[PDB]
Amino acid sequence: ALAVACGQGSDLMDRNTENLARAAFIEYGGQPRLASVRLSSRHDALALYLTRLVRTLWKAKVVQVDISSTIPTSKLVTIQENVERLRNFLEANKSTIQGLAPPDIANQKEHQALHALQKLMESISEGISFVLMLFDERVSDIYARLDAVSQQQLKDLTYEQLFSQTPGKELAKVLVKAIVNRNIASGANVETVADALRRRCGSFCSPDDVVTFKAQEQLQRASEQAHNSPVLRALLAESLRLFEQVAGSLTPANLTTAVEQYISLKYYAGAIQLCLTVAQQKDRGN
Amino acid sequence: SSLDNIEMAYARQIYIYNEKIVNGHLQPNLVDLCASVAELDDKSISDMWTMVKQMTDVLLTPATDALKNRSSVEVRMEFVRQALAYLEQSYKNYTLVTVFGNLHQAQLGGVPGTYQLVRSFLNIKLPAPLPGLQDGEVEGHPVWALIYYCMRCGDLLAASQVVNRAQHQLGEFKTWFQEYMNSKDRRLSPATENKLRLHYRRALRNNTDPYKRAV
Repeated sequence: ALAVACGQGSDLMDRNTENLARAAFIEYGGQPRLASVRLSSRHDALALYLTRLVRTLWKAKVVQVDISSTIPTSKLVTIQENVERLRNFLEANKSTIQGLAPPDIANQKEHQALHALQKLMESISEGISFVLMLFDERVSDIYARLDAVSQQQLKDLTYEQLFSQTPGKELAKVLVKAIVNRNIASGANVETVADALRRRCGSFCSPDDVVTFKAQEQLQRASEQAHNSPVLRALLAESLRLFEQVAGSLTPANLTTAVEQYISLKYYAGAIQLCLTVAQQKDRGN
Repeated sequence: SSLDNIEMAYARQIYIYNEKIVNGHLQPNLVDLCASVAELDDKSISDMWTMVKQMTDVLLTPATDALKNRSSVEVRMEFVRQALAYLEQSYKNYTLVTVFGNLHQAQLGGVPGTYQLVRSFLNIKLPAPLPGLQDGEVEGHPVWALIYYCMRCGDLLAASQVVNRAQHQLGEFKTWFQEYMNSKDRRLSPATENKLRLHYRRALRNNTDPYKRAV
């Protein structure tokens, strides 16, 4: 019923059938009970459907090392669409489906269980979007300019780990921090790759990182335009504005790369002002 | 001495220009004699003389009255072209320093073609796609943005290349544009000029693609 309600079988009246399927999912889904709890058949059905949508992904490695993707991109798209249509179905019926809205111990764990599944769904969609973003770039190029531990972590990274384990999230945060670096070398567009990472895979990307990426953009593009005289004083001055904003949140690894570049461009006095500013914003109370 | 560094350098240049006329020599280019000092100052002044030279570098009628040259429609027309050529080239330098941090930096790697420069200019000034654009894209950028900033830089050829790769999408605009690039003085024939204006005025007076409106 859940599947039909989400449009499955419709690749073959159809609104009424899907509305009937919705009615069957609500009316006959059961309820949670004390036996440790026994969750409703409605919950197990949602878990069963979701699992079967990602069964080809879960235990599979993300990549195959000339690195490529284990799962074809076209398959990742359809899986994501199916997960999203399931999410859309739960949102449009948050008020009528038991357990979605907040509610005694039985209905409590029913709400917690259903909530956890929905958080996994959005994490699945974010994870898939991240993999698609990754292979839109030149991963082999990114994979080359990488440390061994992170190459090994990426070698045996599964979709399960990407979706549900901190190391996948931490590694994802490293890869995004690396792809933008490379994107700046190609230099097609920084602010487009920004809004790409900002929204779709939000909750895994950080807005303090994109402003940093915007700063490293002008820095590298100030090294690109380095031969020009009057164009840099606008690039380096605007890079400095971007750095000082995220001063209370710059990593020592980035702050160094910034100062290293400033010295190449004889921007001595400016680089000193950034480090002084980063200091005060890490310890405002002095 | 009551003369500042800049003023003094100009005086020396005006002494030369006088020494030349006092000894009957060739009348040298005064505008060049003044820009020689400008380079010793910030580019605020150099870019001025660049405009002065290009605005005065018009074919004149030697030994003709001043008022006559400036009233003649002949000369008044070339002024507009010399200015447009300055605004286009001036903007083209803005597009370089926007992509590369320094003019020198752009030169060492080589000034790219006006088309690839403009494309590498759209990447920055519009990173995300505006939802109101029309007529699709061309190699990853809206077709009308490319046409505008190419015309703005003054490379009509680069703009026409963009049109050639979107023949199906742009409709009848191809035969109209190809006439604009051919006809001199940046003007179309009254008949064809009438055909496009009425079309734009008909249902495109307010279009969601500003670049389309501009072109």
